[PDB]
Amino acid sequence: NPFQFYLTRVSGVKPKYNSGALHIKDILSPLFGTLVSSAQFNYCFDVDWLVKQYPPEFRKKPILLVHGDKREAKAHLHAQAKPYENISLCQAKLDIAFGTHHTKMMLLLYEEGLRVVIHTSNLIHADWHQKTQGIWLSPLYPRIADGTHKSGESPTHFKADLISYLMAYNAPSLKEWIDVIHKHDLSETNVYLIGSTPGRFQGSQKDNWGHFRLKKLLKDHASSMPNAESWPVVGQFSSVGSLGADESKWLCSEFKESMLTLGKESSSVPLYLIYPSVENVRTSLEGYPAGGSLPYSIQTAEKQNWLHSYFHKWSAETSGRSNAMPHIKTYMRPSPDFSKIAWFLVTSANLSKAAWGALEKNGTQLMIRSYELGVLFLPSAFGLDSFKVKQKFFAGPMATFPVPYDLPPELYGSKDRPWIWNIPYVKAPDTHGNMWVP
Ligand SMILES: O=C(O)CCC(=O)Nc1ccc(C(=O)O)c(C(=O)O)c1
Repeated sequence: NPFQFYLTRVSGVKPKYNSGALHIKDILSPLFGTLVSSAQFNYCFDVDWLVKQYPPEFRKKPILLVHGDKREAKAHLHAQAKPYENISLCQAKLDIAFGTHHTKMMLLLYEEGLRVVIHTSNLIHADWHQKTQGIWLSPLYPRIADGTHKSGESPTHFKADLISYLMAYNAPSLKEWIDVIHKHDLSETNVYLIGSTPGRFQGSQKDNWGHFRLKKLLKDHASSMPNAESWPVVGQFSSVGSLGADESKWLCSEFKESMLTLGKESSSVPLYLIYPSVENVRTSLEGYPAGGSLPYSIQTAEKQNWLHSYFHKWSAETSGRSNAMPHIKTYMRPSPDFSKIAWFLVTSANLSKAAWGALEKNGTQLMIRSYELGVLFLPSAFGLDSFKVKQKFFAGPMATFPVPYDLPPELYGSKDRPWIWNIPYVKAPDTHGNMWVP
């Protein structure tokens, strides 16, 4: 397959549903390269656990943890890492209120080259145990010979775009990794980088990040088709922000407008949002504790009950993962019969203005609060007009894209409710025999 899109291993499904999945130990294994140094970008870390996932022979190689923690949380992370003299830390600046360092990425420097891993899992045991998570694995990028002058750039501009993303941190530890990336050949990369960084972006910089970055890529590298108005938009996420008092405030006015862009020319497009119901969580492998990683608060939800009519259940029979609650985030553009897709995005970005950006200053400025990162699969980058949807995620022409959940998505039933993590559920027990009392 050309796509190199994987799911994490799930404990408790039959082996056929983990053949072709990846655990963090597989990613860090010497089979993937001889590790010299690594950078772990993430939100939450269990440092003792993390070091144990590296092969024993690699556990004292330098590790950089890139995080967004402040004050006591920052102190707690430093205390976690202090026993390991080989671990350095980089605090990503979050100068806009209510922002988060959400990006999940590994930079893996080998004797043999460099690998980039963009994924959706926190570096804690529970995120790799029984959840649905996504991974994109870059090729092994060879080093450019010293004295040779070449760009090492791909047709998707991934090298420059990744360096640009790292430059936004303004961090000395990441300038070192920028210099590493400069020295490597990333020309084989067939995905486009879509990042979010904190800031207020106008003019030439508006298209660099967030949903304007997506819009720019879809304008430049996808083509509209007849009946494009009938191709739905699907969004799938583990958290929802405050989107406003009705759909016209942000969801259907600027977010959906960017998502439905195709081609360069100048809406009743259906919008499907996939988010676990209470019943999805209750009957999941983890039970109600899976809801600890679905942090939709009642304070937010009661302000936007209009949103929940867009919500569809989590269902993933295609990958054996209906009971493995999603922490992956994906966005895609299927055909009206869900047999093809015009593009697919896997990302850290949830359904929030903080992640995707919101227009300010009379539409002239895009304000983003958080760091996010994902990769976009466009048919044009693979010599194709569209992707056929793979019928079984783990089954056997490799030019079909492995969508990890079922299509068409299924609307909530009248008795279903979105999972809301900070109210109790005491009507029916979960798969471990327990109720949920926050
Ligand atoms: O901020 C909001 O809009 C509501 C609270 C929230 O969403 N918190 C949160 C924090 C970290 C992660 C992560 O895993 O990095 C995630 C996630 O991705 O589920 C969610």
